[PDB]
Amino acid sequence: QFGRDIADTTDAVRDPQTLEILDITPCSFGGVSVITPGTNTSNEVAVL
Amino acid sequence: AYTNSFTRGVYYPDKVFRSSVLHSTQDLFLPFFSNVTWFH
Amino acid sequence: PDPSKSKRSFIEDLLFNKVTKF
Ligand SMILES: *[C@@H]1O[C@H](CO)[C@@H](O)[C@H](O)[C@H]1NC(C)=O
Ligand SMILES: *[C@@H]1O[C@H](CO)[C@@H](O)[C@H](O)[C@H]1NC(C)=O
Ligand SMILES: *[C@@H]1O[C@H](CO)[C@@H](O)[C@H](O)[C@H]1NC(C)=O
Repeated sequence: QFGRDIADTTDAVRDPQTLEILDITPCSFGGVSVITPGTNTSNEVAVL
Repeated sequence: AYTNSFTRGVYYPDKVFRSSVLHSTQDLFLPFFSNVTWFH
Repeated sequence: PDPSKSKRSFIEDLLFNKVTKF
């Protein structure tokens, strides 16, 4: 029915209505880091 | 009569695909090198 | 360092080849 990763998380499935095999990549996520000069210098910032 | 099973009698234990991995599972299996009554 | 190569030396490359979530 379904595939699992090395850590036993779900990784792929058959579609219940068609025997084609589809993978499940996690949706994109990550930290937001604010690169800033000191607020004594400027109120400009850049975001990583 | 009797015979050695060797390493036989493994089967896919669940409806799950896995690849490039070593997975440890507890189930009914033919224990390795077990005596297997032989008939004809 | 070897300039033809990642500009590591020869031994400094063997040291890399000898060594090896969402
Ligand atoms: C299931 O029904 C759909 C129509 O809703 C059809 O397209 C699909 O091929 C059917 N699948 C099977 C394997 O019966
Ligand atoms: C920056 O900080 C110093 C004290 O460290 C202060 O005297 C100065 O007025 C500050 N300048 C601005 C533009 O905030
Ligand atoms: C199988 O049975 C025979 C006796 O019939 C015994 O000598 C032998 O050790 C047994 N083999 C195993 C693997 O237990």
